[PDB]
Amino acid sequence: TFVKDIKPGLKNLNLIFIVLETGRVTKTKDGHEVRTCKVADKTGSINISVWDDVGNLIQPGDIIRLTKGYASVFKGCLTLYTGRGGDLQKIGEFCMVYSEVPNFSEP
Amino acid sequence: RLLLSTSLDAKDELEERLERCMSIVTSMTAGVSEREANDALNAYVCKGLPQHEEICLGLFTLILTEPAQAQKCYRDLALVSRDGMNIVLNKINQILMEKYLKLQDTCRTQLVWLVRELVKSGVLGADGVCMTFMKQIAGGDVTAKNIWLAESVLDILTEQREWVLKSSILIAMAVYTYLRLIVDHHGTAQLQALRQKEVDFCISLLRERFMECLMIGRDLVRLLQNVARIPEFELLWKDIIHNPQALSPQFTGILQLLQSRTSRKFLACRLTPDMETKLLFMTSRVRFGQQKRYQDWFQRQYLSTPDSQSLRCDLIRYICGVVHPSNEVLSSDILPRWAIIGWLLTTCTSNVAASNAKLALFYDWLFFSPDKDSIMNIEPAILVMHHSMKPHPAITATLLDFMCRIIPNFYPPLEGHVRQGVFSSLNHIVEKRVLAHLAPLFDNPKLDKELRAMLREKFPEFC
Amino acid sequence: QHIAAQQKAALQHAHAHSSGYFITQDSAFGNLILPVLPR
Amino acid sequence: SPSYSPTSPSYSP
Repeated sequence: TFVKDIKPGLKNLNLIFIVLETGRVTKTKDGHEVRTCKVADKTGSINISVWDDVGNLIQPGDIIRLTKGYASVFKGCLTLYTGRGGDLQKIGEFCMVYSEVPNFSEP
Repeated sequence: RLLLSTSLDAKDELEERLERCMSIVTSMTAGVSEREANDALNAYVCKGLPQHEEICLGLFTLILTEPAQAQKCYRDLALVSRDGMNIVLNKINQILMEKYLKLQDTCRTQLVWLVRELVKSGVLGADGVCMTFMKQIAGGDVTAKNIWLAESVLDILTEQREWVLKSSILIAMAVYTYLRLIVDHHGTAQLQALRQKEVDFCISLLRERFMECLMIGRDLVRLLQNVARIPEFELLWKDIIHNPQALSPQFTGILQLLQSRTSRKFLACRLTPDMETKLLFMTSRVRFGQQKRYQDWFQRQYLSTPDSQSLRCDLIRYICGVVHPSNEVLSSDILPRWAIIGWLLTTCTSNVAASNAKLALFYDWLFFSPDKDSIMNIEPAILVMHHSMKPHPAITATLLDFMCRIIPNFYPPLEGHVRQGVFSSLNHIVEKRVLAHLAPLFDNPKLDKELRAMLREKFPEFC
Repeated sequence: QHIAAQQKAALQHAHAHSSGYFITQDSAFGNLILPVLPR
Repeated sequence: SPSYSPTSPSYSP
């Protein structure tokens, strides 16, 4: 189970990721705040789309797994998406070890 | 629902067990009169053991649900419990120390009412419930609801002081915890009256149960020194000086207390389970280097209050006294404790906080005993001195100066014991060579002249 | 003589903050506060 | 359980 293998068109996803970082307020379109957050591990790093509702009450460390997802791209940066059948579900908390060195968001 | 949460919160299997308990206890009652209800309830209980446990947990949750239903279901539980609900009390302890972070206020009040009922009725094992509920009080915090809960449990304990008297260890636990609360609490007239009540109760316990207070440990004196301005403690100390046998005939004097040891229960009990579990996870899973994120999170979330400075000293005492890792894990490349001690020390942003933390560190050093004590109380210290020589000389110099100057200042009638403990610790470092040679550190070139001079003067053996 | 004013301010701060018996004793490196047991 | 023979009925609660 690696972060690297989040591809478009995948089914029956059971992947595990940890939101160690916090999303930052930013403007998109006019009226909507589609926040974005990035996480990293020993395998790789990937961005996670954060909606306003989740982004207001989010605190770091939560563990969530998606099913029937479909990968998306946002201005050349890969971004996970949920909807039209997809659904999220929290599992646990704090039982992880991270590695922030392999992050691909650097210049 | 019962516990506050949202959609994103994980589906708690314990809470689902509670929901199934709600289903069976309510649907079986069906709003019929209590007679046939308890008849059928006893039948279902006596069918088997797991259903008996399920009925008991359903009654327990109903006690946390609604007042009239709490009364009726507590009646039914006392009527139908087979084993006296001891394992039910065990599950009460687990649910308490695990789910207290999410417990609703009305459920909290009804659980306090249940605790008072159990204590008044004298149900066996209530001491465990009392001491685990006591453990959840967070030190160095001023939240109104937590203070109200502390006052309520204090009222419960005061009305049932005889139940404390028949519970020997609970006397020591309660008096130590209330002393910690006393040094924590001050500021308002209501807190002043609360202070008066707590100090009166603690003085009464200490006089009436001096022999039982003997096994608390040296940290009792540590609590005493911060609350010595009150004339009651001064009077008690003078009475001890004039005739220690007067307050207890078997209590020969302060020699036994000084030579004694502090048990891990007192140091451990002031912390909530979450912090202790986080520290265990850090010392068991986190490798050297990642410690910054977790500790910064804990600091910003909690350790950001005026009283957090003394809470740092409390955490230092908890790490020193309770955390005793194995040598096998020591040999591995797991996160050394020197980094933990360094982070704890560098966060003291005031001179008084640093003084308190250093006194906490040196408290065990006063009366070292190799046979009954582990080297874990001084290995982080020597590791900090060896590792902080190059990057952070200031911390090393400050700690060395404080530990050199505390020797005559602490107590000249007992300064010989301080020197004896320091010599024992040095001999313990020599016999178990954590470092190849102690010679370079004693006469380090970048340390000041007077420190090395007095180190040579006091201990010619290590020269 | 700023040392006298600094010592007076230190005594004021110690009396305002220390809720227990304390001794203010000068040290060569500049340390002034060191808690000990009651007399 | 010395008061009950091993070949006696077991009282399952």
